[PDB]
Parts: sequence; structure tokens; C-alpha cells
Amino acid sequence: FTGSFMATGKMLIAYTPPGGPLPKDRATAMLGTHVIWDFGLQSSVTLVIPWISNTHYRAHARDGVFDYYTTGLVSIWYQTNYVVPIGAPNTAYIIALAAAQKNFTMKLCKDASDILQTG
Amino acid sequence: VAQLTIGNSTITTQEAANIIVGYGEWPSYCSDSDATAVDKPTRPDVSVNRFYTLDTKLWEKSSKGWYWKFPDVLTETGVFGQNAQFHYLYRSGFCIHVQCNASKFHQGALLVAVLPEYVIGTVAGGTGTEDTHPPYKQTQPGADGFELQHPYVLDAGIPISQLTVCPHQWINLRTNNCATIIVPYINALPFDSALNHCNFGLLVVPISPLDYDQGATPVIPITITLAPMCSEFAGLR
Amino acid sequence: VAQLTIGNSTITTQEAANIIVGYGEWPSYCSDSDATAVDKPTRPDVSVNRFYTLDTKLWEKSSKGWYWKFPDVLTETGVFGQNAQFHYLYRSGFCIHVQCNASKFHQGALLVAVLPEYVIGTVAGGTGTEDTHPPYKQTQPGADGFELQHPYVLDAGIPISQLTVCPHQWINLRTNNCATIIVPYINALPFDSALNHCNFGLLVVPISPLDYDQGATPVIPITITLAPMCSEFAGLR
Amino acid sequence: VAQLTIGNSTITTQEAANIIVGYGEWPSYCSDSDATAVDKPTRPDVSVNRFYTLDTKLWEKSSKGWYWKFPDVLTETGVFGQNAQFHYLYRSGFCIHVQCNASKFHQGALLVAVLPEYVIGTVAGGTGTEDTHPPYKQTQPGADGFELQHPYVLDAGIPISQLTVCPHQWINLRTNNCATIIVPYINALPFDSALNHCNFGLLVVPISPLDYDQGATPVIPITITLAPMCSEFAGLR
Amino acid sequence: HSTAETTLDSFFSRAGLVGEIDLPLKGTTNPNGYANWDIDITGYAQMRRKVELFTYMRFDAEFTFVACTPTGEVVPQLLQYMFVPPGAPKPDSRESLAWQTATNPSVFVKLSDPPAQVSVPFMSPASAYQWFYDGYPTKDLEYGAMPNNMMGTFSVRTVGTSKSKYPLVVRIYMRMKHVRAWIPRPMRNQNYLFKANPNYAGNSIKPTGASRTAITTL
Repeated sequence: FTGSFMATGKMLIAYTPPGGPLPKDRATAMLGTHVIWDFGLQSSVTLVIPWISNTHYRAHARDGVFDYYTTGLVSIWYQTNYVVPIGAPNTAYIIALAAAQKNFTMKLCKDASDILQTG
Repeated sequence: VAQLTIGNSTITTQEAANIIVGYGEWPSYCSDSDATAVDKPTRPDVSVNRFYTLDTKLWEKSSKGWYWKFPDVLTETGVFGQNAQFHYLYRSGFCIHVQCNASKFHQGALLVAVLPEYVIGTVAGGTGTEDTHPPYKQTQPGADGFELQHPYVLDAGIPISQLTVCPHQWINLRTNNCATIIVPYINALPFDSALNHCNFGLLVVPISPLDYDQGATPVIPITITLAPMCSEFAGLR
Repeated sequence: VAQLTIGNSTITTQEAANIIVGYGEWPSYCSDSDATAVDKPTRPDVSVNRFYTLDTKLWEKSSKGWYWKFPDVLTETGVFGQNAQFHYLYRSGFCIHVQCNASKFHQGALLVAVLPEYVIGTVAGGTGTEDTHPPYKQTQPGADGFELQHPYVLDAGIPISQLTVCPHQWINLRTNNCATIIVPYINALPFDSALNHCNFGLLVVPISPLDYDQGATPVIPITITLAPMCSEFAGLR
Repeated sequence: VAQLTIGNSTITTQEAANIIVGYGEWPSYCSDSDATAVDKPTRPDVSVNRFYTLDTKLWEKSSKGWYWKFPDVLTETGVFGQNAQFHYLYRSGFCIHVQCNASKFHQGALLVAVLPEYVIGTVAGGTGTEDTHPPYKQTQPGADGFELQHPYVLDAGIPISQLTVCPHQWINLRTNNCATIIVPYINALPFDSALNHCNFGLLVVPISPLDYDQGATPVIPITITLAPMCSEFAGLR
Repeated sequence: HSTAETTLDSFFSRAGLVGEIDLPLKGTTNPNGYANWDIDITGYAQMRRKVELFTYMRFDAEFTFVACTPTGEVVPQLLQYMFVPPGAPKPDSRESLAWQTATNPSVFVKLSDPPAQVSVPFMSPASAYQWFYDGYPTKDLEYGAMPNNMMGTFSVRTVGTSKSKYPLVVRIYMRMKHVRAWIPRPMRNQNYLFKANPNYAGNSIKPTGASRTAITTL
């Protein structure tokens, strides 16, 4: 959270495993694996995605692509509203930072790119 | 500050403010030599017992106060509302947590207490001659709760000025924002109905009105998060 | 809070926030069995190694970002710029300190990272057919630094979104204001030219824009103070 | 003779006929060092694992044979069908029990075997030129099961005369009436989908036709009772 | 230095008047020379509010019967007091066979004989009488109805096949003994409207106590 120091509130961050459709509302997402984030207390929070596996093969058009399907989903809802005292901006931004755990792995070197050395 | 977790639920809360263990007792289970020692009552631990975070209510200058009923509030909600409904008997303790998020430029004081057998009494027509019984939307508001209309007498002909006689805790904006309360199972019987009887009701009223200068957020979100303790059920249907 | 001193330089700084020792290595010296063991390279300790406090840059809502080159920034400045110029070779480590001064009513986030061999790439005409090479004012801005014109690609065709892969540290106004970084000598050679090659470049960009309500100071001073570590020179001229 | 119980389910069965532990392995669980060691897979013990007694099928002289798919059969049924559906992954072993009730004046022989990855193949138009794919009612019949139409080739182009190569057991009316089979989790992966993939299919076919003199009950009830062993689930939805 | 008087038992002792039966000769009131009184401890006005201080309670009651003619006169007439436990059928007439059902304790006494007096136990099938019930029994008119709080009925009548020769008046006093209470609660500050629910007058909502002019004047 990069907002003013004076701001406070709560955000609900929920993860819907692969298959589970984006939760209808906050409350239904509230029943799933979620985290209430009070940026009034902690300016940072880290969520862990238990698992993602690009292993299920797909031969659509005529071009075979080893695709996901494991599109796990991460939703974020305003648990409470944004609260601020006079003098502080009524908007703030947030930054997402990602990385993989130490249990990450990759297989099958496949050079592919849109950017190449021009003539 | 630190965050505690119970399964798939993770709430960000302050270290450990003063908790109020109602009547000095801890929500415990019920031994084998009881009324139903045959139908061994299954006690949920897995998902059933975790952090539910109810639809935040917005504090306003004009707010009169709010109240929820138990176990009603949850019999609708998730896998706990699952057990409460398709089961014959129920006994359960509760950890209730209430928090506001306000700038050091807001002022207010919410009394937050729990009241066993909270029996609502309507106005009775006005002049006192109509024997009108409170509706079902007023007797068991669910997880949205319900607003008092006569806070001073707690919509039931009792001074609120004396509500402190119940497990209560204060939330004065200029000192704290989170209040916590542990509630044991309280009833004239070991077990009872989860859909017909509301052992108690959570009360939260503005004793000192919300206030602020023009420009500061006009509504203070109050977030109720609660978790079932040593909850038991018997006789599946 | 406390103040540290290195000679005639005395800076008032916070106790000891988290420092970032780039690549896990500490700016050390270079042993006797090297390339030039004859021309014993003299290592400055006295005045040469102390606290330089560069002309503070003013953060604005529209600010795109800034960057300085090393050792260029100092080859102009004082008795260190003295050695860098009238000497043939140079190797030196760096302690960089960046701080802002803002009320708890400002908001922003500056990523501050160091990037070895930071090679600037201009626009190339616009349509992509002009082989225009970045000027000298853009390649070695001095102690005033220079402003990015395409932060997103760091004026060089690389996502900034991935700059974190370099020794970096964040400065989120609502949590900290000072960021510190220790940089070791990094180059494909033991020693090198202090005026021709810029081993690296200090980068500081607003990832979350500066913001505030009308009435609060509109510009947040960013003060860069830096000090040379285990700096060495060889071959006087 | 004696009766065994698993929760609220109590079946009256014979002492302990010969059981067939398919492939010599016992339906066990899956250790911590697997693919998903993070999302600790919850293993049902309570109600989820007990005796389900499917809608008894009636044996007739003309009966061709029956087959059910797994875990399909249960994904519809009760609290197990509860988990299978609102969960991402599944692995489970099975105890299957099949019994007939017939007078010593009926005759017949049912081969009862389990076949991994039982892939149905329809007729293909008749003449062999239509690429018709078996419906969904034929691929996953549920708890009612489905009748073979070409038993000899097991509706899939394979001799039944060779089905004995699979975990099988015989039920010759003039000797036994109940057959039991233990099935371990069999698949090319630790876990998998409970609604998309049917690890196996239970097969029960009359090899020697049912027969009796006029006057004896004309249909022999076949009762399939089955229970999940070391069943696990992961990723709730 | 002693605080014996502030105990529960001390607070609730005393036999108060909770009932009064009228058995006139000529009258609209109890024309069959008999009457049925379902035990109501609210009979003593002051009572309701005192007990409604607690959520749950438990106790035994000592009943004392005072009978005379309207002028408080004593006469040679015999009387039957019958206690019909809850679940037992009350007499519909002056000749109902209930009067003779052994399972309905009855006590006889002459008006001349001093007051009749008996103790009645904690009936309730529940662990305690509970003044408040937030639910219904398996918008409704069954709200706040904890029936398992019934103590029983008291049936009174002149002995004999024929009406009594005198107009009679029975008074029932009740001392509560061996009291235990749980979960205390706000003292009723509004007027009671019904014997069943806590409903109040939503127009006539009065401040708990005496008001004054300014908060700076006494």
C-alpha cells in the first residue's frame, strides 16, 4: 500500500483454486481461502499461491500448446471503505510483487520471442 | 501487530488488547455422562470452526445502534450454517471481534456487550393497546443485523445505562478501535435448537456520537469477525 | 535517532534501518599480487572518504524519475573529483543514502536501485530509423543527475517492472523515508578509468506518484548523501 | 454370520468369505513429500467414509450385464458426492460388496470384476463408418449404472472371456451369494479430477444365465454396497 | 459490617399475596362455587420487576391459604384446595372427576382451622425457570414463550355436593425459598403492558429517572 500514512481500512484478498469460479460477492469470497488486510496496521502483506501446474497439454488450432487450466484466481474486495482525515488524498495506489517459492521448477527449453535481432 | 490464522481464514489484528471472557468462563465442551450419551455428538474442528467476517456496517452521526442474534447470524452463513440447520441439537462458544477504522480525527464511543436471551419488544401500537409481536426480520436479522429504534431502552424496555452489567467492552476512538469478547454457552439446558432459540444477542451502540469536521470520511466501517468455540452438534437430518 | 561523522562531515540520520549490501559483497580493497604490484596504488582515507551531500532534487506529482552515474557524479566534486581526474586507474565501493522529508500527509513510493553498466539508449529519431547516440549530458549528468523520459523502459528498452532484480530498496512514504545501499566495485577488470567508464548508475523513480491535498508542501526534497568505500587510485598525472 | 457398522450404516453380511484385494495392494494414503505439500489435503473419516447401498438391480433371464463408473457413481450420492464436487483433486480406495438373495432353486453365475480406465466404445453406426462417441449417460451412468449391449466384447471390443485378468471374483448361486473386492487408487498421477476422470468401472455380468422353474421368484435382487477407503481431497471451491 | 440482608434469599423471602379467589353466592363471578388458579408469581405487583433482574432462576414456594367471608368473617365451612400439577387436567365443573384423582394433591381444612400451608417444588423440566426466551417452541405469537416454566394450577371449591351457604374469599400467599439466580440484566425502566412480553409504549418512552433544568443547577 503506497497511500498516505493517515489512511486506514480493510481489503479482503481471496484465492479461488483452479476450477472454482470467481466468487459472486465479498461474502461468498469470504468463505474461501481469504485474508483480511488492514493497511492501517501493516503496509504490506504477502499471499502464497499453494500451487500452479502448466502440465495439461492442448492441441487447439493445429499448433500444440502445453497450457494451464489451473488458472487459480485472486480476487480483492473492499472489506470496508477507504477512510481518511481531512488533509489526506482520497486515493492511493498498490503495488503487486510476485516471485515463486523455492519449490518452483521448469522443463523443456523452448526459445520463443517476438523481439529478435534485426537485420 | 501480527496476524492469526484458523484454516483458510487469516485476519490482521493488534497484538492482544484486553479480552473479555464473559462471566469468567471459557467455552468448553460437554462430557459423556449427559442427556444423549448414545448419539455421541460430533464436534467440528476442521472448517466449521474459523474466522467469519460479516458485512461491515457503516457508523454514521445519526446511527442508533446495531444488534445480531446467535446462533441465527451464522445458520445462514457457510459450512457452519450447514451444521446448525441439518442437525437436531447445538451448543457452541464464541469469540467475537469488533473493529473500526478511523483517523485520529474522528470521535466516538461504542459500547459492545452480549445479552443472553435478548427478547425484542416492539412499540405495541404506540398508545400501548396493540399486542403486536416483533416480526421474524426483527427477531432473527441474520448476518446483516438490525438497527435499534429506541436505543435508550434497548428496544425492550430496559435502560441501556445499565447494559454494562453484561459482558461488555468499550471502544473509544481516541484510545482503541478493536474490542474482543469470549462467550461461553449459556442456556438452561445442555443442548438446544439452533434455529428456534437464540441463546444471546450481540449489541453495539454509539453512546458518544460519531463526529468529525467536514472533509474527513463521514462513515466509520465497523468490522465484526467472529469464530465458534467448542461447537457441538447431534442428530443429523 | 543519532548522528554519524566521517571527518568534517556530520549527517543526522535514523538509528539503522535495513541496509542493502548489493550482491552480498562488501566494498573491499585489492591485494598485492595483481596487475600493477609495482605502482603501489595509494588508498585515500583522510578527506577523500567522507559524506558528500548532493544538490537535493524536488519530488513532484509529474516527476518521471532520476539517475546519476558513477563515478562521474563525484569526478567533479571536491577532493575526490581531484583524485579521479589526475589519476590513471580507479576502484571504489559506495555507501549511498537517500532520504525524503514529508509530512504524514503525503503519499508516494520510490524504488531506489543500482544498475551496473547502465547504458542509455535515446529514442532513435522516433520512427526507429535514426542512429542517434545519447549526448554527453545524458551519458554523464554529473552531480545534478538527469531525468528519465521513458521510465517504463528505463530509457534503454528494459522493463522497470523488473528492476528489482538489482540491488534495490523501497521508500514508501507511509513507512520509511530513508533508504541505504552498499555497493561493491563491479567491473570485468580489477581497476579502470574513472572518467571514461561509469561502472554503474543510481536509479530513483516514483512508482506510486507523489500526492497530497492542496495546502501541503507540493514538493518533497530527496537528499542523496553518499560516501566512498575502500577507494584506490594509481598512476598520478 | 454377523453385522459390521461404520457410523450410522449397519449391514448384515456373512462372517468373512474370500476377499479380493486387487493387485495385492491396500488402499493407503499419500505422504507429505508429494506434488501439493502446501495445500495439506484433508482426509474424511467421519460420515464421508461409510456404507452406501445402491439401488438394487434385478437379475433376469435376459439380463445382459451391468457396470458402474468410479468415482462417478458417488459424486451424486450423499456427503461423499459433496466432497468430490466442491473439491479440486481426489484419490480414494474402495471396498465393494455385491450380494444376491436367491433360493437354492435358482441357478446362475456372475463374474464381478473391476477394470481401470474402462473406456466405452459404442457400435459406430453399425457398418463401421460413423465416428459416434458414447454419450454422457453411457460414459457416467451414475448410481443406477448401465446395461451392456454387447457383453461378449464388453461394449469396447475386448473379449470378456479374458476379463478374469482383472481383479475379479465369482458368484455361483449354488455355492456363494456375496462377493467382496478391495480396490486401491490406480492412476498415472497421485491425485486427479473426481468429475472428469473415472479411474475404473465395476463390472457384473451373467456368464451362466439365471434360471428357475415357473413359480419361483423370477428376478434375483443384486445389492451393491460399497465403502470409500483412505479417501483424500484438495482445493475447496 | 454484615451483609446478610443483601443476599438473594433475603431479597426474595417474605410471603406475598399473589392470588385472590371470589366465591359469591349470587354472582357473575365463579358461578359454580369453585375456581381454577394457574400459578402466577407476578400476582404480587412488585414481583415481576424484581425477578426480571435475572435471566434464570430456581426456587421452592411455600403457599399459605387465607379464607373468610368478604367482611373477613370465619364460618363453619369446609374447603378443598386441589393442586393439579402441570400436565394434569383442571376441573371443568364442580363435579369433574379431577377433584377425586389421587394424583392431584388435595388438602382439606375448615375455615376455623388456621391457614393451610404447603411447599411446592421446582417443577420445570428444564434446569431453571427462565424469564426470557429469545425464540419460538418447535412474526409469530409464540415468541418469548418458555412454557416449561409452568408451576401448576390450584383448584379451590367448597366441599360437599351443594353450593356453600356463605360467600367466600380465598387469598393465596407465596414465600419463595432456596433461591438461585444467573445472568443479571438491566432493571426494567419502562411500564409493563402485557403479562407475556416486554413490549412497552413507544410514545410514552420516559427517562429512567427524575430530570432537572440545567446540568449546572442542583
